[PDB]
Amino acid sequence: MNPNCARCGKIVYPTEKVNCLDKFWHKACF
Ligand SMILES: [Zn+2]
Repeated sequence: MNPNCARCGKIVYPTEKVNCLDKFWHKACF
């Protein structure tokens, strides 16, 4: 039940918890 990127679709590992509004993305997916 891992957080998938709100843009690409892949799991956002705890390494790459991008801070948008309220959820998780990756670096280039911000
Ligand atoms: Zn992504």
